[PDB]
Amino acid sequence: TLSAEDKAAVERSKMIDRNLREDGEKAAREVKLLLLGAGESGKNTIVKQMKITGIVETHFTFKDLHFKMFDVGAQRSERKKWIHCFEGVTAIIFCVALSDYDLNRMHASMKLFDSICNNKWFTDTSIILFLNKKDLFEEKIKKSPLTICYPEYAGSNTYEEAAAYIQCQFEDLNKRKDTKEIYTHFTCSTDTKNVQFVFDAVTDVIIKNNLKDCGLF
Amino acid sequence: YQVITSLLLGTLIFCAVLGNACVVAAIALERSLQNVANYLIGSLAVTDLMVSVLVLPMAALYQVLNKWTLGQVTCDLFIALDVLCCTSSIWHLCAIALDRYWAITDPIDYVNKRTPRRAAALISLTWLIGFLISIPPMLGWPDACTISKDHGYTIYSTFGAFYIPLLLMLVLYGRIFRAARFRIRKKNERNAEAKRKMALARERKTVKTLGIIMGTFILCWLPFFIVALVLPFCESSCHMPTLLGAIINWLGYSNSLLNPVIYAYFNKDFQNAFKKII
Amino acid sequence: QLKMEANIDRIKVSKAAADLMAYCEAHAKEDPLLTPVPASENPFR
Amino acid sequence: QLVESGGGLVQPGGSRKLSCSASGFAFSSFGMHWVRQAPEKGLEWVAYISSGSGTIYYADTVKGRFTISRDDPKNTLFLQMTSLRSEDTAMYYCVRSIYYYGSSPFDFWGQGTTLTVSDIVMTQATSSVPVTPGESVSISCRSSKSLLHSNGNTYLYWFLQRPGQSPQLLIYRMSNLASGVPDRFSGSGSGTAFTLTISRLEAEDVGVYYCMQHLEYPLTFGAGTKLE
Amino acid sequence: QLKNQIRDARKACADATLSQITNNIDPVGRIQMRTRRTLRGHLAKIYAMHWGTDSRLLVSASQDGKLIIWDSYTTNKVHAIPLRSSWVMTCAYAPSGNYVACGGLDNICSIYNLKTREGNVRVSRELAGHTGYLSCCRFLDDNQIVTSSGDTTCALWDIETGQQTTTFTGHTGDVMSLSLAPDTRLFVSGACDASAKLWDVREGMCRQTFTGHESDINAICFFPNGNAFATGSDDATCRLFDLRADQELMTYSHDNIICGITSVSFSKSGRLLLAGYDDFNCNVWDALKADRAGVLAGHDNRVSCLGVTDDGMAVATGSWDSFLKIWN
Ligand SMILES: CC(C)CCC[C@@H](C)[C@H]1CC[C@H]2[C@@H]3CC=C4C[C@@H](O)CC[C@]4(C)[C@H]3CC[C@]12C
Ligand SMILES: CC(C)CCC[C@@H](C)[C@H]1CC[C@H]2[C@@H]3CC=C4C[C@@H](O)CC[C@]4(C)[C@H]3CC[C@]12C
Ligand SMILES: CC(C)CCC[C@@H](C)[C@H]1CC[C@H]2[C@@H]3CC=C4C[C@@H](O)CC[C@]4(C)[C@H]3CC[C@]12C
Ligand SMILES: CC(C)CCC[C@@H](C)[C@H]1CC[C@H]2[C@@H]3CC=C4C[C@@H](O)CC[C@]4(C)[C@H]3CC[C@]12C
Ligand SMILES: CC(C)CCC[C@@H](C)[C@H]1CC[C@H]2[C@@H]3CC=C4C[C@@H](O)CC[C@]4(C)[C@H]3CC[C@]12C
Ligand SMILES: CCCCCCCCCCCCCCCC(=O)O
Ligand SMILES: CNC[C@@H]1OCCc2ccsc21
Repeated sequence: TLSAEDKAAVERSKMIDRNLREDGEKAAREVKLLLLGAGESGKNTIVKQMKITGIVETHFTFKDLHFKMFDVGAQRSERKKWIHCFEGVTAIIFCVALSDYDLNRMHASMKLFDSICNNKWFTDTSIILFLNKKDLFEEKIKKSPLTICYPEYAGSNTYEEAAAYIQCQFEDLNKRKDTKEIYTHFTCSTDTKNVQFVFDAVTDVIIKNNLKDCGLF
Repeated sequence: YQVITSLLLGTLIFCAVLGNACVVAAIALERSLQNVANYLIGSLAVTDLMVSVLVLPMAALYQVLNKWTLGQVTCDLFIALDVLCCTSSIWHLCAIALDRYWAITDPIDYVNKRTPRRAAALISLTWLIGFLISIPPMLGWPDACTISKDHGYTIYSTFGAFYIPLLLMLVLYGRIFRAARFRIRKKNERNAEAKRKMALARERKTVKTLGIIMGTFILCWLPFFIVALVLPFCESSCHMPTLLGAIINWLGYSNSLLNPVIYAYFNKDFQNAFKKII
Repeated sequence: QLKMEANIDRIKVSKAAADLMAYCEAHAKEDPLLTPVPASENPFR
Repeated sequence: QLVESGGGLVQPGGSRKLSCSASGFAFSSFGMHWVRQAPEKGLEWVAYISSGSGTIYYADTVKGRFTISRDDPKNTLFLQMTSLRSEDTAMYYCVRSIYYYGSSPFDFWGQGTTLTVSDIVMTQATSSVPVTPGESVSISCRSSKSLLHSNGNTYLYWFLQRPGQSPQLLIYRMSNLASGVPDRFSGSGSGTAFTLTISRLEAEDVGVYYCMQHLEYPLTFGAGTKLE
Repeated sequence: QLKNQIRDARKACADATLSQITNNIDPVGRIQMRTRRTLRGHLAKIYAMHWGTDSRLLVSASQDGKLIIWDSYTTNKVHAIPLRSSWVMTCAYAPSGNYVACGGLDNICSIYNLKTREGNVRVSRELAGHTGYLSCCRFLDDNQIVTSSGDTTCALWDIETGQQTTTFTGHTGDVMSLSLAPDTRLFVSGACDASAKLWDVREGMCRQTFTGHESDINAICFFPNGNAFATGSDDATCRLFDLRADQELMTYSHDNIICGITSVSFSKSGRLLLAGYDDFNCNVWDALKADRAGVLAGHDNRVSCLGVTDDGMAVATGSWDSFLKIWN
């Protein structure tokens, strides 16, 4: 750095560093969420009401908070070979359809939930669980019993009992309750409800992380 | 007599310097400890280090010799440094409390608007308060060193250095206690029992942490500032022994040792960093 | 693919090891990491 | 492309703002120079402003009188000229220049605008060199100070100014050939003496060849050698 | 059935191990490389890096949405290219130095033009056609590039046309790494099915299949003479295969190494094999005797990429720590 144009190169490098720092500051103010769930789980309606060829990125703002939602379910490639890329996301959004007694498919969703929740990268990451398509589930339960999916289910064939049973089966899969929490929501047609639940869950996550940092949690 | 007291004071000063230097070095060695909260903690550690380097040795010398031998100019310099650095340390504690309150009650501000400029501004404010409280005695005021006994100035300095920060810390940490309590309280009976046990454990942790912080603050500083407030107004009858006065004064100074212990060595991130470095 | 992989001409392992050793020895002087390159011509010191 | 405007008749002791509208490239990334040329004399570097305007340099003969500034959003470069003397009369060019490892500064030159107010010394041996197409020609240059830097770069530049055209970079750092320059041109030399060799010269090579050093900030030029 | 024939032929040609033949040559000794340069400026985990053929410039891609081009000698940033998708998992540097490429969880491969007349790096072309994340990419010319993806296939692309001239198929799982031969007429790929295959670029079909790893092969590298390559997989061992012998020659493992390899590289002479680990350490191996010559312990999170200059002068090691260290 002792010649005329070896100093202009250093100035260019300093400008590049300035721009990189600015971009990094800009990107640290955006809440990053990972969206998971089977294809028939209703992720499409969830994304549509948020906004209203591999990874799909969705940006939406709710009450001064910028969310970035990464829909990774578009690619069939091996999951353990890229899931670590999403280490550090604020929360994971998991979509499940309560009408999944066709293929059961509820078993596959439960296996995926167990795999994701107890992953070593997501030890601290909380999960925002959405139990979608409750109306068709209410039609199905009248048509067919839940015993077709849960033979051990001894309760009555009603919305409340079956829905509570499904929620308990999903929340029982996390082996590290001391570290993370699961926020369960039965998705409603009203669009605002889902975004409000996501905002509430993320706000609680941030507050509890701060409380942990202060030593109060 | 002089030997034991000199050894004890030397040990105290050495431990203070070592701890504060370790905190400052750790904040610079590891990249995982560089953030706004850790910037505030490091600034507090630097202030405590400067206390231990500039104020504590002269005070210990005065105490062992039982008399001031460095003259009036050095006496004024020592008083100014002592007041400035102690006030800065107290207000650093206050600024850490304010930062924690904002982080715990305002998450949108935490995500969008929290930047290291916040830490810089808070440190600047703490040092500004210290300078404002330390200047008067050198401007608008030989065998012993003693701070001004003027009633107006003692009230001003005590209220600006301890009682105001004491009140603000109490208020802010009460609000933090309420917030933490609200967040904690917000064939399945086994899981309900487990949840209740976890919530009770977290509440006990909250109480223990707030107790440690506030109790260390109070035990270290409250006796000294109570004595400072009451003595000038009632010197005619408050003939307290020199032993008790020295014990109280060195309780005040000892906060420099305990501040790192509470804010860095008890911090999980800091101790993990220390293990990594060693 | 095994139909073609099974009919490939192969050599002895000893010959392969000898060839690797020969290449390593011939270009030994040309490896700055292997040899202690002096700071005069090292572009990073 | 760079288009300059602002020249014309000026009374002595006046002022004038020269502007260059830059289009077709990332103006914000390029450092910009002003290079002038008296009506019948060689090139003279005037001023330099870096990318982001962090660094500004001036010729000793213009410092204090000339001011250089940028308008990145509008991609316009300005030169404020005050207390203009008679010797300021010259065609003013705006020269593109980007500095990073392996770049080619001074690659693109503007068309210039005429103003009329009504140090490493580098010498070029010859003024005129008669020649006909197909011959091999060598242009020689010499510098008072060694242009070879500790890092190995010899900061010599060769520019060709065809009759009625603005200079175009031929060679940068004494060896490298600017993009679009025919392979006829090759540069060589060492230390304080350099040469430019043209093989199988064609009719388009007729012009004046200027040498320039970029070792130090004054950016001295040569007298210019003409081929005809 | 032919599996038995292949195994029989391999055991028939196996007479003496590489270790025994190499017992006659002296050991390398301690290799104490020290960090000469620390390239900092990435604000996220670095996932790949590549050297320029001039052995001075290098490109590193990270998941902060930027891949930077460094002047390794002075640590200056020549370029900083923003990415449309921040999930870049790989990067490459053209042999001519005119272009760079990258890809990731977006199944496309983006090629950038560094020598644009406009003074800024532009996306020369986006290559689409893979149905899985892009694991690796390597230029052959300024017009040809070979890429591998979690689609379980590799493909050769004609950048000018933008369509894949040849598609390489045969892997049973995600293809994680790829390495061109010195002459760029053959290349090898490592996949999550714990096998490596040698492909003929001209013919477009597999020549040989090498097995022996117990887990996904994360990294692969060609021996400098082009007649051997070294693989690094999750079973915490590197392995050296010979194309002509179609066999394993030597495995580079140690008891206290219990984590997988993410990168592999050779020194100019081929005597040293360097490999990055999830133990955020790079272990230098005496390629001929399997002894660990040294350790480049200077990273904190994980060594995800490393490469040796064509000059052989230095080795750079990127990491999830977000720093690149140049050792020499
Ligand atoms: C836990 C630590 C950090 C704080 C509590 C102990 C502190 C306050 C103790 C330890 C040693 C003590 C000193 C030891 C000796 C003497 C001499 C005596 O004539 C007056 C008190 C004085 C000067 C003591 C003051 C208080 C002191 C400094
Ligand atoms: C006061 C002087 C004269 C003598 C003692 C000085 C040093 C050794 C003292 C002062 C403050 C002390 C610390 C104060 C509080 C605690 C927390 C407790 O859970 C473990 C011990 C620990 C960490 C103490 C260790 C010893 C300590 C560092
Ligand atoms: C009066 C006595 C106690 C000396 C006090 C010296 C203090 C002010 C010194 C000691 C160590 C120093 C720090 C050491 C390293 C760095 C990292 C650098 O990127 C910014 C400055 C910073 C953060 C320094 C600030 C000043 C510092 C805190
Ligand atoms: C991320 C970038 C912006 C770093 C910002 C660091 C700022 C917020 C902090 C870190 C440590 C701080 C310093 C620590 C020590 C002292 C010594 C004191 O006598 C004056 C203030 C001063 C000098 C502080 C000023 C503010 C400071 C430099
Ligand atoms: C200067 C030195 C001597 C002062 C030391 C005072 C410290 C050690 C005292 C003051 C306040 C005390 C705390 C007050 C209240 C609680 C809550 C209780 O559920 C557990 C004990 C705990 C957490 C105490 C531990 C000891 C404590 C932190
Ligand atoms: C008695 C006075 C003690 C003062 C102690 C100050 C200790 C300062 C240590 C500075 C370490 C700097 C490490 C820089 C590492 C990096 O490159 O990020
Ligand atoms: C223990 N020394 C503290 C110092 O002693 C003089 C008065 C005063 C006011 C704030 S701090 C302080």
